[PDB]
Amino acid sequence: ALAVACGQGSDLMDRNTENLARAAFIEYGGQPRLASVRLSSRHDALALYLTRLVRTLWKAKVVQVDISSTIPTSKLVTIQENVERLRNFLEANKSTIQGLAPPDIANQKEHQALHALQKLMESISEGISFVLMLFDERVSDIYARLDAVSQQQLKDLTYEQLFSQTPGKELAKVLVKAIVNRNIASGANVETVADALRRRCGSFCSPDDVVTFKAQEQLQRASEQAHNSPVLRALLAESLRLFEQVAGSLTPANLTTAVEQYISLKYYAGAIQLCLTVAQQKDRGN
Amino acid sequence: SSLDNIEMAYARQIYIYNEKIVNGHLQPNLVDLCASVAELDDKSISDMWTMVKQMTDVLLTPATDALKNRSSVEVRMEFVRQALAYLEQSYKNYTLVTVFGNLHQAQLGGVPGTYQLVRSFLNIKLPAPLPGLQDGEVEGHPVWALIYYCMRCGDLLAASQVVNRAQHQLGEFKTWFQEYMNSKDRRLSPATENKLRLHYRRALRNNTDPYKRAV
Repeated sequence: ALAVACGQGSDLMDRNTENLARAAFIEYGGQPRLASVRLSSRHDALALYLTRLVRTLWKAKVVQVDISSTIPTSKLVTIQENVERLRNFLEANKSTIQGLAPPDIANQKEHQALHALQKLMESISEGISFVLMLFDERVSDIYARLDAVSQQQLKDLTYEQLFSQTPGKELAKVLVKAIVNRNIASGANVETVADALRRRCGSFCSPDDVVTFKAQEQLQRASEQAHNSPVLRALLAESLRLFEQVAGSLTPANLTTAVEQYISLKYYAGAIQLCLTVAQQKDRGN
Repeated sequence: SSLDNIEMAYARQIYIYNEKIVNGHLQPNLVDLCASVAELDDKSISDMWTMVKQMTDVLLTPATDALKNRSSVEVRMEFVRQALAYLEQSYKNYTLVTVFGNLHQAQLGGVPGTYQLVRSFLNIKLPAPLPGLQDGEVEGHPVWALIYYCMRCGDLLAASQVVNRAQHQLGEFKTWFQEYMNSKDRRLSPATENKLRLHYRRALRNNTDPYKRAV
């Protein structure tokens, strides 16, 4: 019923059938009970459907090392669409489906269980979007300019780990921090790759990182335009504005790369002002 | 001495220009004699003389009255072209320093073609796609943005290349544009000029693609 309600079988009246399927999912889904709890058949059905949508992904490695993707991109798209249509179905019926809205111990764990599944769904969609973003770039190029531990972590990274384990999230945060670096070398567009990472895979990307990426953009593009005289004083001055904003949140690894570049461009006095500013914003109370 | 560094350098240049006329020599280019000092100052002044030279570098009628040259429609027309050529080239330098941090930096790697420069200019000034654009894209950028900033830089050829790769999408605009690039003085024939204006005025007076409106 859940599947039909989400449009499955419709690749073959159809609104009424899907509305009937919705009615069957609500009316006959059961309820949670004390036996440790026994969750409703409605919950197990949602878990069963979701699992079967990602069964080809879960235990599979993300990549195959000339690195490529284990799962074809076209398959990742359809899986994501199916997960999203399931999410859309739960949102449009948050008020009528038991357990979605907040509610005694039985209905409590029913709400917690259903909530956890929905958080996994959005994490699945974010994870898939991240993999698609990754292979839109030149991963082999990114994979080359990488440390061994992170190459090994990426070698045996599964979709399960990407979706549900901190190391996948931490590694994802490293890869995004690396792809933008490379994107700046190609230099097609920084602010487009920004809004790409900002929204779709939000909750895994950080807005303090994109402003940093915007700063490293002008820095590298100030090294690109380095031969020009009057164009840099606008690039380096605007890079400095971007750095000082995220001063209370710059990593020592980035702050160094910034100062290293400033010295190449004889921007001595400016680089000193950034480090002084980063200091005060890490310890405002002095 | 009551003369500042800049003023003094100009005086020396005006002494030369006088020494030349006092000894009957060739009348040298005064505008060049003044820009020689400008380079010793910030580019605020150099870019001025660049405009002065290009605005005065018009074919004149030697030994003709001043008022006559400036009233003649002949000369008044070339002024507009010399200015447009300055605004286009001036903007083209803005597009370089926007992509590369320094003019020198752009030169060492080589000034790219006006088309690839403009494309590498759209990447920055519009990173995300505006939802109101029309007529699709061309190699990853809206077709009308490319046409505008190419015309703005003054490379009509680069703009026409963009049109050639979107023949199906742009409709009848191809035969109209190809006439604009051919006809001199940046003007179309009254008949064809009438055909496009009425079309734009008909249902495109307010279009969601500003670049389309501009072109």
